[PDB]
Amino acid sequence: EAIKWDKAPCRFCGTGCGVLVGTQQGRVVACQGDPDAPVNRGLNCIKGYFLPKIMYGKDRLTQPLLRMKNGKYDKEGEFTPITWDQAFDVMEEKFKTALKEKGPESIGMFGSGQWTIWEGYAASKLFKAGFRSNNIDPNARHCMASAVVGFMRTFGMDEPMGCYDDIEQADAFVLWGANMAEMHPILWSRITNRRLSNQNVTVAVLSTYQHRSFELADNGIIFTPQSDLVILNYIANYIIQNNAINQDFFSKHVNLRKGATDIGYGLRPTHPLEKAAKNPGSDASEPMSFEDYKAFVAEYTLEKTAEMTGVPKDQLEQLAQLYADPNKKVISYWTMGFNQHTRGVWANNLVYNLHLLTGKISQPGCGPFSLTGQPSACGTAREVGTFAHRLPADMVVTNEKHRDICEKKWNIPSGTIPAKIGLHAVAQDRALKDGKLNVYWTMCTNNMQAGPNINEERMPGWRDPRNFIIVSDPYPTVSALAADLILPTAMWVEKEGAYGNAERRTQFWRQQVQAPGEAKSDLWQLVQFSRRFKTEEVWPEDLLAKKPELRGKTLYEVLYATPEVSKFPVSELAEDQLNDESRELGFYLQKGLFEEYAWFGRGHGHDLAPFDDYHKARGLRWPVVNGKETQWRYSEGNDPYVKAGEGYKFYGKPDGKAVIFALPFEPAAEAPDEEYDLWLSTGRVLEHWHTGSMTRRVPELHRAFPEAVLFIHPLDAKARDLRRGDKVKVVSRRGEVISIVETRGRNRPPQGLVYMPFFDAAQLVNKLTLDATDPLSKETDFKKCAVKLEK
Ligand SMILES: Nc1nc2c(c(=O)[nH]1)N[C@H]1C(S)=C(S)[C@@H](COP(=O)(O)OP(=O)(O)OC[C@H]3O[C@@H](n4cnc5c(=O)[nH]c(N)nc54)[C@H](O)[C@@H]3O)O[C@H]1N2
Ligand SMILES: Nc1nc2c(c(=O)[nH]1)N[C@H]1C(S)=C(S)[C@@H](COP(=O)(O)OP(=O)(O)OC[C@H]3O[C@@H](n4cnc5c(=O)[nH]c(N)nc54)[C@H](O)[C@@H]3O)O[C@H]1N2
Ligand code: SF4
Ligand SMILES: [Mo+6]
Repeated sequence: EAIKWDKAPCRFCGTGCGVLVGTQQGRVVACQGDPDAPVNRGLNCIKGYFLPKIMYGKDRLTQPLLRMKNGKYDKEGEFTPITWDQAFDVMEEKFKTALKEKGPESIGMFGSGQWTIWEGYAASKLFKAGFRSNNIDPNARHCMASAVVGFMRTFGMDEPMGCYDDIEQADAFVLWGANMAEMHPILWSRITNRRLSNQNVTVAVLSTYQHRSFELADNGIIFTPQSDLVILNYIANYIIQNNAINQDFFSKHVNLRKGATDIGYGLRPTHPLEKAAKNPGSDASEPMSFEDYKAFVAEYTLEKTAEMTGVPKDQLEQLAQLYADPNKKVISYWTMGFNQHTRGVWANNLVYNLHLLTGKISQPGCGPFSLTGQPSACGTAREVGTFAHRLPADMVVTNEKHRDICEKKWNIPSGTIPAKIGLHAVAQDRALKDGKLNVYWTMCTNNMQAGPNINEERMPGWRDPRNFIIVSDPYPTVSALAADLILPTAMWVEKEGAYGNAERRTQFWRQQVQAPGEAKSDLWQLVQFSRRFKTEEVWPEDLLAKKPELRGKTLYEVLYATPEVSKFPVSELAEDQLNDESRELGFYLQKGLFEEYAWFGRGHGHDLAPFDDYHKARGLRWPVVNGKETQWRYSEGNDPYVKAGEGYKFYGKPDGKAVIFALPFEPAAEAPDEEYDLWLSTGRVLEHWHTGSMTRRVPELHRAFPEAVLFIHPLDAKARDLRRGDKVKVVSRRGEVISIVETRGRNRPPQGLVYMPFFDAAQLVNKLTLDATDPLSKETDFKKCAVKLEK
């Protein structure tokens, strides 16, 4: 009857604040900053604050709903309650018919950086090892794919080599389009402490519009969309021009390559920009001489930079001067500005160069730090490998040796994991539209609302009668309402969980409460489904002839209830500890999966701690080796994978050196023209998360920001007969929405640029956006398209 408090990471942004959750009488009634979490040390943003309301939204789903018409499934039918048994019958039949008629390629899953590590792992096994389809792709394809491809190109291993502790040791902070004041508030406040308490510290904030992070900027810069590539190249030039190359670091630790150019925009091949492409979608590169490079960036003159970006010459020099100064510990930060960008991989590589020329990396207070938006985009989506090309621990389906390790460990026949790359996020949109993808299960995502260009591909595809759409969600979203089967899902602290944040910190949480009705977690869903299939129904005969001891076995027995996954008995759980899945299946399912999964990366640079260690700690940052977590990767002393006297080893590349890539500016896919005269950028707002399905179900979050507005410059409204408060129609070549004029909000765009958040389900901004992606990462450029306003 006293409140019970236990740790969990925050359900929201990638900062990964530690939280103490208070339960009483089967409800979460209180939630506070965990004092002893090193991330936030008790601090909290308004979203973390309202965590106890997110589960008690008004219309939680409690029951599977199928579209039905006199007693049977119908695409045009009315959502009607059916049992779990019946929901799996229909799913069983749908998957089994697709496998029969077009095979594994006609079946797909759309997963999430909001999945629990084990949910991600289970899903991958189901799809890759069970059904033999790589058509599993996440959330995170809209988000971190560009930073990930960037890491792989520059370092050969994923994820940052610094940590949040760099904040209170930095001399200078450069945010490359990150609105950290709103999207990483706990980081911001820590930066704010650093800045405000120390006069020799500088803060540069570059953005496409003025926002709340400008408040703390010594060097506040507004540039033109895409022009960051110019600035990035310019600073590199400046460093050379000013003899600021750290020679010693440069000599032992860097290679130079030139990247392939004129790569298109990851649109349908029929599209003008694809036909016009020279090297469409190529990530190819060749070794490059130093003077080749020096000539390359010499094109990027202070004068040209100023023109191409609209930013004052002296401000560009103040900025490049921070990188060049040999005594300035610098942190570089970026988020979707760099990542949701048609040359975002290039962006990523381009910013690394800056750090790599100057030797500013893998040291306390000093490093390039790719921020992550989602709570477990890193720990789940990226580390487990819930992508179409992926296997655990940075491994690729494309590599026969990688396939071998996984097939051997999982104890499935040789050759069962498929070698062909599956369909990425936007490609799944395109395949659905085409009737090529006929069975499609979405989990822990709101893609009808979050994915780009709704009208053109996704809505017609989802609604196509050749297709069967399944969504698992705690709430009836835009996505759920567009589906054919809705599966009611356990959320956050209604299950045992694990999330991995932006600084490689893995954080566990015990189950504290129980889901309403018959809501089950994604882990239950996936694992109970696996029992509906026999090996002979998913694997070809001559795969079975390699291990005939698996004939007549279900994907359940084969992927989840193996002696290995089930080593761990329920007696290991505390007597009064909730764990619906494990208590049902009679073994500690989360740990067995975790311990089989951790195996891949242990001893290969990705080391996860013993399962049970995370249940004690307020998280651990990997590699965790002999009890000891890693704060800085790739530097001697800090990382146990660097030998004595090496100084720096980037052991992700065969030869241990990081790679600088010379890459040009290329223009955004769609810029303003005569008709569509304004830039449109999109993103978030402090008080809302993503599509708002959770935060809008919080009375007071809704009351702080009830509707999406359109942030517009006074004179752009003036010139259009639009006044603050006016109803306004925003129109692109792809669709339209009706919003409200805001000339005096927190975001003040320069003239010519309009900005709009996507949380509001009545104002679907992704009816406007262009599904052009970085052709290398396949990440959609949500930040940049052309638009017009009518009254
Ligand atoms: N309150 C809140 N916080 C969140 C979330 C949320 O929903 N709500 N979601 C989380 C997730 S998953 C994500 S991915 C993040 C996103 O976090 P951010 O990327 O920080 O925020 P957004 O609102 O998505 O991005 C708008 C920013 O894009 C920049 N931008 C636009 N065009 C360009 C360009 O050409 N170049 C560059 N360099 N920058 C550009 C603008 O400067 C602006 O700063 O937020 C995370 N945290
Ligand atoms: N225009 C535009 N579009 C964008 C972006 C942008 O800046 N501009 N940002 C992109 C980025 S960075 C991201 S990360 C994506 C995010 O896009 P999404 O991840 O699709 O959006 P969310 O609202 O996070 O979706 C999470 C869903 O899961 C439900 N849910 C909560 N807990 C659980 C659970 O345990 N299980 C299940 N099954 N469901 C659960 C919530 O109700 C919610 O419907 O959006 C991308 N789309
Ligand atoms: S900063 Fe992020 S992790 Fe911390 S409380 Fe806010 S939303 Fe949650
Ligand atoms: Mo994101």
